[PDB]
Amino acid sequence: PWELTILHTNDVHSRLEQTSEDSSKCVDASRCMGGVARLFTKVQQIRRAEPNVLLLDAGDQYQGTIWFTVYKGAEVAHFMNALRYDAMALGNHEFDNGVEGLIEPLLKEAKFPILSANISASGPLASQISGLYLPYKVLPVGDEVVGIVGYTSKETPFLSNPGTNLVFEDEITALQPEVDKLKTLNVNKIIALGHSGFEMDKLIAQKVRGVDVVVGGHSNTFLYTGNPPSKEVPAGKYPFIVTSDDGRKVPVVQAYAFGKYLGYLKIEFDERGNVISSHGNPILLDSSIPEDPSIKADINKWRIKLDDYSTQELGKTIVYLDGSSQSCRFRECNMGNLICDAMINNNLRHADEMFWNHVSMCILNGGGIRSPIDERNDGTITWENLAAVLPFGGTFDLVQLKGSTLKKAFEHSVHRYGQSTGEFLQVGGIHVVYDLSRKPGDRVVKLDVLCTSCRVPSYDPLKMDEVYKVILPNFLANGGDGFQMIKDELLRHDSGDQDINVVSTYISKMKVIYPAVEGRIKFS
Amino acid sequence: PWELTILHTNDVHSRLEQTSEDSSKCVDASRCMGGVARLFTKVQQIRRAEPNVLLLDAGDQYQGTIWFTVYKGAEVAHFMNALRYDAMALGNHEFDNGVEGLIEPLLKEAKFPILSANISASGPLASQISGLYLPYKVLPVGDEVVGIVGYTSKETPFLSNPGTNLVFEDEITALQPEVDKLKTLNVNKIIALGHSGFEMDKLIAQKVRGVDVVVGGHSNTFLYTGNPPSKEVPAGKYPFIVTSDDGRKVPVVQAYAFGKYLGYLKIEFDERGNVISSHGNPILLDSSIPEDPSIKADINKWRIKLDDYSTQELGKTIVYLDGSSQSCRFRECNMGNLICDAMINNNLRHADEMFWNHVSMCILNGGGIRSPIDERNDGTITWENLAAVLPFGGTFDLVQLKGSTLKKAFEHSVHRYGQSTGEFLQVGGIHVVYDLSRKPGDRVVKLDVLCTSCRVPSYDPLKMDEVYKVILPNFLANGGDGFQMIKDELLRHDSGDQDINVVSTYISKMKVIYPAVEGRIKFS
Amino acid sequence: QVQLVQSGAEVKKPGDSVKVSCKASGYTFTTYWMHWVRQAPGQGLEWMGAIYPGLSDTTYNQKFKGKVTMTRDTSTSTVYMKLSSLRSEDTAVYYCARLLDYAMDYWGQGTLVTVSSASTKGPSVFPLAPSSKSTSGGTAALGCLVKDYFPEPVTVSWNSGALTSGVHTFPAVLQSSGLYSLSSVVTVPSSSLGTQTYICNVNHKPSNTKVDKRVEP
Amino acid sequence: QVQLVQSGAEVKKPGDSVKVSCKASGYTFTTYWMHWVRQAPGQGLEWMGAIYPGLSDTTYNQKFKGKVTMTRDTSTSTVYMKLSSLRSEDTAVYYCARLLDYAMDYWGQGTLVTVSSASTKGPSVFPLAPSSTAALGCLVKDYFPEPVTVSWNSGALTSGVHTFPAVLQSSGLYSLSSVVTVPSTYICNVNHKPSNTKVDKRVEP
Amino acid sequence: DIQMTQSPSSLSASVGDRVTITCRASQDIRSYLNWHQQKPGKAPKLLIWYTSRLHSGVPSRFSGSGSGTDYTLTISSLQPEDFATYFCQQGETLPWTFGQGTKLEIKRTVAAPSVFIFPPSDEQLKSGTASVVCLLNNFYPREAKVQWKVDNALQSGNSQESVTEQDSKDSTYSLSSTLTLSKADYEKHKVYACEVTHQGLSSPVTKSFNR
Amino acid sequence: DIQMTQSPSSLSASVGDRVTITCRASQDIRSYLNWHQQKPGKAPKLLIWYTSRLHSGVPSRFSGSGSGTDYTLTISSLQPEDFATYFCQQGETLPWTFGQGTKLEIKRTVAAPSVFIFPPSDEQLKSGTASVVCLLNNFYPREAKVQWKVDNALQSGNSQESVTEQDSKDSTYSLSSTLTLSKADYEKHKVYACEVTHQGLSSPVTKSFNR
Ligand SMILES: [Mg+2]
Ligand SMILES: [Mg+2]
Ligand SMILES: [Zn+2]
Ligand SMILES: [Zn+2]
Ligand SMILES: [Zn+2]
Ligand SMILES: [Zn+2]
Repeated sequence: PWELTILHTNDVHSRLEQTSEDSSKCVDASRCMGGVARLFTKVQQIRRAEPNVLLLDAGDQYQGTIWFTVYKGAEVAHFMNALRYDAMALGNHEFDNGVEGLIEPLLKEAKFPILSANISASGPLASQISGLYLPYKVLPVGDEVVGIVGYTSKETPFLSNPGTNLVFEDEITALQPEVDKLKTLNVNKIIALGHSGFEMDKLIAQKVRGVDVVVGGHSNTFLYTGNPPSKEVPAGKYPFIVTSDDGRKVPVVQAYAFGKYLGYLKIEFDERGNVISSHGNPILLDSSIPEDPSIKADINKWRIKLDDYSTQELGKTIVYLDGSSQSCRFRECNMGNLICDAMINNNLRHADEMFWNHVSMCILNGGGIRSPIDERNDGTITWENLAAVLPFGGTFDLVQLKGSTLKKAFEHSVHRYGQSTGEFLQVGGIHVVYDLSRKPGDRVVKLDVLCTSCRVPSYDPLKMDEVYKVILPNFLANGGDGFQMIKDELLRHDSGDQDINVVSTYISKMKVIYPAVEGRIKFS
Repeated sequence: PWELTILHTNDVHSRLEQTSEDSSKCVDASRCMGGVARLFTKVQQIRRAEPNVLLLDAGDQYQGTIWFTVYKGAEVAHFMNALRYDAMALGNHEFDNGVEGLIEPLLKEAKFPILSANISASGPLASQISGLYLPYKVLPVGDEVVGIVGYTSKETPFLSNPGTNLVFEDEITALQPEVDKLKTLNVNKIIALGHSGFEMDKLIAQKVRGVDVVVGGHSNTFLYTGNPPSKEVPAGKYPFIVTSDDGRKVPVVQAYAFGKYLGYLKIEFDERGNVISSHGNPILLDSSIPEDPSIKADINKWRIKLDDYSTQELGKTIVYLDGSSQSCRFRECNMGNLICDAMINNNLRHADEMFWNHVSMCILNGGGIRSPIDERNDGTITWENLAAVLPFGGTFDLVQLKGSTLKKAFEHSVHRYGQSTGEFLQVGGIHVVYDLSRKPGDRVVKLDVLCTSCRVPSYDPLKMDEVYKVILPNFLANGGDGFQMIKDELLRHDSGDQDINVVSTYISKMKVIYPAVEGRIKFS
Repeated sequence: QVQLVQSGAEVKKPGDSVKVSCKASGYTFTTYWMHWVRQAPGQGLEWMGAIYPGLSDTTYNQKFKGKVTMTRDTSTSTVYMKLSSLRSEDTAVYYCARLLDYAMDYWGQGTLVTVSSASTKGPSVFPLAPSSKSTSGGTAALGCLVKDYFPEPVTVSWNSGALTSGVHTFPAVLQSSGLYSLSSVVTVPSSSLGTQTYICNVNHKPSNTKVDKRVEP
Repeated sequence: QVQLVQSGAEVKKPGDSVKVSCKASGYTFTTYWMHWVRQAPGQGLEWMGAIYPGLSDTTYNQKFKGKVTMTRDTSTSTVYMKLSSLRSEDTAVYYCARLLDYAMDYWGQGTLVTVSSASTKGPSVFPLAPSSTAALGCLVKDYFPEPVTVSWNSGALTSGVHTFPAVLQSSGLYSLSSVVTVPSTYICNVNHKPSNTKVDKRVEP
Repeated sequence: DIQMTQSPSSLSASVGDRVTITCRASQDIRSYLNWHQQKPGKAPKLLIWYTSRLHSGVPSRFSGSGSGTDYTLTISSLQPEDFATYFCQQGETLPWTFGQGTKLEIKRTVAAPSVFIFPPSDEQLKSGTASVVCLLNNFYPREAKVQWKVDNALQSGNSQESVTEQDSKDSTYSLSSTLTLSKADYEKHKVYACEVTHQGLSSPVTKSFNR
Repeated sequence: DIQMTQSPSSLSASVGDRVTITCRASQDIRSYLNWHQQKPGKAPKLLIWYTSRLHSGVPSRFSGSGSGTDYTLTISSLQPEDFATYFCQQGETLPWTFGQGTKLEIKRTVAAPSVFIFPPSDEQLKSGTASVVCLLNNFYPREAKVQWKVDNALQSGNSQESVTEQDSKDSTYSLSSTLTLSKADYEKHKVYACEVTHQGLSSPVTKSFNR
């Protein structure tokens, strides 16, 4: 029996420096976790102990911190090369800076194969991108060979910027001919490494014949066999055993997100490449594991430029950006308008004749805005100034909500109005009118929303049974500030871009900003 | 007696190619006027006949056509050098592309002195701009010497972009010490060449002791002794004789605008440099004067790049830019919103602690929008597309109106509503509500305007006795489309930037535009 | 490191069978594919078939079906290729190649298979005499004519290896008789050729022929 | 073209007056200003005054008031500058400059005015003996006024030669040295034009 | 059977120049295009695999592009070691097919050939066979014509050309035409000439002898 | 009276280097700053007028900036003809004042001086005057101090140092320190030394003689 050790990471999201237990900025260094240097230590420890090791990434290394903002993918290429990853799969966030923002920094600098079988190219790009990403790759692991086939979320055109020259095919439909090609090459050990989510991983395991193990991402799924070592709640056992349509027991694995855990799976194979046994658990990268001094040296060397960028002028403001709690938690504030205008602009994705844009609405809780910005300091706006406004290192996510759920959210926004409570919503592409004399839960008297399936955008009343796409902070999607109706009634939720980054990009683009209080929220 | 021939131009406004009798694009070439080639012919004809000739420009060569849009001042430097101008006075539009847009193209390439005595510099600019523009200059004219002193309007910080580092001093206060310096240099013949308007020209002539002749601009004043040769109505005789406080008779001259006329004044001086006699008239540059083949060759050579720019993509639109008469003359259209958003953005001047911006309001007649733009042509917007929307070669001007006048304008906007008449107003920084069931002249039921003297811009009701700054097309300020209350009741009117140019700049800056119908205009 | 060693050049008659070996080193022999490509003079490169040694799974081109048979020996890490019923059209350079997934990364030196009805015979060395009056640019030329021999090769060295400058040994030309023929020339100054000795060392190992023909005017 | 030609170098005694001319060409003489700037050795440049020939309007520096007088002749286009009651402090190179507007664009070649109570006398040539590459020279001491022409071996020796500029001693008489470096017959041809002194001193160790 | 049409068939360039070789397939070979470099009398080495991916040890100057049916190989700044034969290959569907090839020849100044006629030896005539050798020593380019004139009459057969590859030192070609005739035919005629026509020579140089 | 403080007083640079000369006035001279170039034994030519405006014939490499009291002259890529003295001048209020100047010296490798001592001649003593000349033949840079040790005792106001301009070929200096004393004072002492302290010398060399 030939034993294989699969080491895997997914949805790292620029968390190169060590983080807190909640994956935010490190405060107490003695109880800090994750980091690319700590991972290097654990990977090197395993490699010394096990003879057959494979380090795999299931996408979403891109987007997360100031590292991605400044180095734009070069940090991912450099540190993944240093950790000696065996193969990577393309995720949605790898297309965040367009197709050119993937080809140049990552695809051309990475010293390992980057995979995806369900991405097809057309137009002038087809010849330029051909061969830069492979559908599969046969990896020699000592005396044996292991085939790795890749896949990317079919939803990337709505979550990132791949452009009009890339087509995202159905995973099971595109994977099977590539799995069959590995079978003709007499490869009896096949891993499906991709970025489409846990539900899709289970489908590939059940329907794609020939696949022996599925290593996924996207959904930040945490699987654990036994007692969890931290705050993460297991979604199932590690591995998650799927019974395929051909009869085989197929293990499915995921290693949460933000580089907190290193996935660890031990597969036993027979001479014919059939799974005898599969066992393991994600290793918690905690304080007990020391940071490698060589990698930490590079981290600190690169961190200098990041500190220089945070004090640099991104753009100017000719208006006082009113982010005071007395304004933003009581009425329409121009800071709330600016962030929501930034949120919509960031989610402008290549649309067909069906809509001007797939998403037009934005909601942001007042308690999310933590500081104003003064325009009298030459008009200057720096990353540091924006960090005071949005300090919790959250993201701006895309959700699908029924009209009724959104009406319930606006009713929650003013249920205990006049107490400076945080649930008060700031908007974008929404027109609300409240009557505070009315009973709580029946205070929204007008709620108009900007259309999507229209060539000329205009405001129309919100329909209670119709599903609407909204950009809102991660905190709200997770039921924060009492928005339980958001968490319990959302139809779809997707991991977005970093909060500070979204607003920094918008200000840089605009050069000079002048947001006004234009009457998006009205009273009586 | 020493006789001097003063040839002068003012407010040429990028009218390098020959124009129509109304200074718009040339259609019938047999009856076309102006042009830089035709001026060259007349200037060369005079120089061959008169021994003492001086070709002077009183500013505003900048802003006007596609020539300025593309060549950004290099065309002014090139053609003024070709025509061999003796001296130029700084105009307000010379600061349109900022202080760097003047220093680099014009100030550094011009082969003649550029003057202004009342512009003072501070900060880091002071050392960089020092000596690039002179307060005065002694020009040898054969056996004699003639001193030329310059001045620029104090209104430049509101009409253009001179920046934080320039101060426009009082003309009479700043000119007198510089005129006195020429007197110490034993210069007995002094010309005051500037860009401040006819009223200010008369003041300098009356109060600045030592000035023998005033050559002005800004106001596009047409002066003629006798029967006018074209459509221009004389404001006075040529020259306009001003009786100075010291007793002297001082001639004041202006040559209209757009290079239609070449100013021609003949002054007779005594040995002590006192004006014996002054006579002349502006020469109409019409079809009888042929275009110089050498200059026309350069014009046609450069016109190739202009035709290539008009078909180039300026930016993209993800929305249908609805400029149809059925929409723009009946309700709020997103094309009207876009133009008005462009109009305000163009007039964002350097402001102190007194306001976020000096102007916040915009009005645009529906009949001014002549074509929509389709977003299905890859999203592309070209100069040619914008030319179909705004084809009359007008400008977007700054006016001062009493609240009552503006209320009268909005009442005129819907006095005969439902007939697709072009007086219907599209807005920016204004919120209007009409009740069409009411009597004509009493149909405006709500009129809120965006503040200026506020750090956070918000909408407040329009006050009938308070004066407001508005950006509107030239056509409206001149009482067009029945807006006689605008013409008869405006408190201040200033010539602005070209219509296509204003919108071209905004689209280029934005990159991707998505204007919506956000409820600036409402009914019932 | 990664090396593929093939068997020596072979000469067969029409109808015979040839077995070409390919020894592998520096890699896991069983987990890689072994391909066979042939190159005929003025015909290009032609793919024949493949073998997966770790299973003995074979796949051949429809043109070569029943003509080619591929075998392996996991002991010595050797791959054998057999070609039954040989013809003059089968005269080509045969290569063995290693493949993992997409391409044939490493190739063997090549094995030349010569198919002709001709029998083994030694060459006839005739001197190409120079001329004192035929001074074509001062410097005159002289050589040796190696005529009628089978099979290839021949090794010609001037003055027992001492003379190498100006030497030009032409490639063999297959005559109408089915026997090979070539020329080996050298350019030397006129004045010195009357006093110097030029001996061409012609060797043909398949027939054990060694001729040291001295060129004289 | 534009040229300003000044009068030749002059030697005066303390209390005497000097008149320096400046001829103008290539421009309208009457419509331009004519300035006068001096340069003393180790004192820098000093502005004296100005004249506008087309009016004969003069302006002088308060330091030079009653000491300087500027005149003009529109016929020959010449400007004259007079300096009454001179002193050793007035020993400088005097320049005439053309001005229209802001600056003095064209300057004249310059006129040297040498003022000292000193009497004309011949120099004393003393040999600077070498000691057993070695250097040797000649010391030209106590002479008035400048200059002197020193050539080694009647012009034949030029390599390694270094003739130092004259130094005005406390006595009001000039003094300089002329050296030469040669590897271990040498005569210096000292010639002083203002007193007609020719000395051919031989250097011996 | 996918057909691989590679153009140009031969290319003359200098060290430092940009080289562009194109390969076209009869069917969409789904990016499965491999480029190989083959030096004379040596095994072909892999250059590029799956359109753009470089093989281990292949320099940065080599680059591959293409999609569907049309593919392209590029050498940015050509080097002396890069003068060899180049072949493209499809790995999409079996049987795998190769391109015709592209010979990369070093470009040099035009050189004229040195013609030398050799009569048959006295040892040769004894075996009843005669061979006349017309030499074309060190010349550029390869393009040349040999015309055998026996007693001022053109010959159809007899001649068999032997040409050499570009020399490692002077980068020149050499040719040898051998006119073979019997003992009876050789003794029949007296004047034996070979007419040589080349780019370098202004007029066709004729080298002759009398038996 | 406006005082014009120009820095540096002297500058050592090479052909192609950037040159920066600053001029500071005691009062705001309202942009009336003029720059002049003066070559040895020649009339000063105007370079720049009214802070930035170049004179006719002045190359593009020359540029002037400044405002108020602080002004600056810049030579982008220095040329051999640009080695001269540079003076600034204010034209705001009369009397017009000039700067001290900036000598532009050609940079070369550090060269140590060749020191030589000369006793007074027998013809010189007859006139009752004695002069001892100390030499410093062909050196670089200019920075050199000369001391006098008459019986191992320092001299204050007896010597006058005469220096020559940089030679057209080697670009080196030559110094002439002449210590003058009476015939009486010379006969009183016997040991006469000269100490040279130059940058190119590790240990300051002392040259002496005995009367
Ligand atoms: Mg299997
Ligand atoms: Mg006057
Ligand atoms: Zn994802
Ligand atoms: Zn993710
Ligand atoms: Zn104007
Ligand atoms: Zn104006």
